[PDB]
Amino acid sequence: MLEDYAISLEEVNFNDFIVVDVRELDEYEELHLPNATLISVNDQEKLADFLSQHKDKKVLLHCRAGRRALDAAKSMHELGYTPYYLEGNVYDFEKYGFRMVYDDTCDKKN
Repeated sequence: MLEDYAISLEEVNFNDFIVVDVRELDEYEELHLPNATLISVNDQEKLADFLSQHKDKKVLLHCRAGRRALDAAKSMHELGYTPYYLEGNVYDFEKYGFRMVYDDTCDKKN
């Protein structure tokens, strides 16, 4: 099913989808996309909640590599949802042209 939902970084348009950061708090804080919602790959109740708010939407679960993108998305497809997922290095988004917010744990000032 979701093999077709496997969006690559060299074809992606993060602006076109509602993005979800499927990793961890620390991972999200060190860097993330300005349209990425923090949910962990283990947060099935929180991920399914976000998808249950409206099932009719286009959401992209992006991962630092792409495996947690797949992991989280399969589990959701098994709960009767159909989210997409991004396989591509989180650090490479900026050089592919997609701006990113580094250090949002509080603010990047001292």
